[PDB]
Amino acid sequence: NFRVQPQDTVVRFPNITNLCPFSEVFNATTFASVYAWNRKRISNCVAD
Amino acid sequence: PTNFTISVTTEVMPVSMTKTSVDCTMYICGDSVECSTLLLQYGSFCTQ
Ligand SMILES: *[C@@H]1O[C@H](CO)[C@@H](O[C@@H]2O[C@H](CO)[C@@H](O)[C@H](O)[C@H]2NC(C)=O)[C@H](O)[C@H]1NC(C)=O
Ligand SMILES: *[C@@H]1O[C@H](CO)[C@@H](O)[C@H](O)[C@H]1NC(C)=O
Repeated sequence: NFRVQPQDTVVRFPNITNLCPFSEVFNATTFASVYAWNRKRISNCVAD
Repeated sequence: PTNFTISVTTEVMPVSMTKTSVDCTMYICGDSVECSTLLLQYGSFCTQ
């Protein structure tokens, strides 16, 4: 069947201006115990 | 018999059905070139 090759590339991501808190979750001063493990919500950030 | 009836009746007979053709690469793989590359091991079946 008649094929049409793509010519351009369209990238559409939501516009985010903030980096993800890597230092907050990887370089935190204290970590929780495993029985009381802490869960942190991650939103509106760029996962570089 | 002393009389007769001239009877016209219908008989419906199928003769042909729909002629169809299948493009294997568009069905199995669509427009992705990775699936088209992987489909090269199955070309004989599609020719069949
Ligand atoms: C994680 O946090 C510690 C503590 O703040 C950081 O260690 C400091 O690093 C700076 C920059 O190199 C030094 O000037 C300080 O002396 C260090 N100690 C303290 C007690 O502040 C560490 O760099 C952090 N890591 C990341 C990736 O952010
Ligand atoms: C045969 O039947 C027809 C009607 O179908 C009628 O008009 C005719 O008179 C009949 N003939 C006879 C009884 O010989």
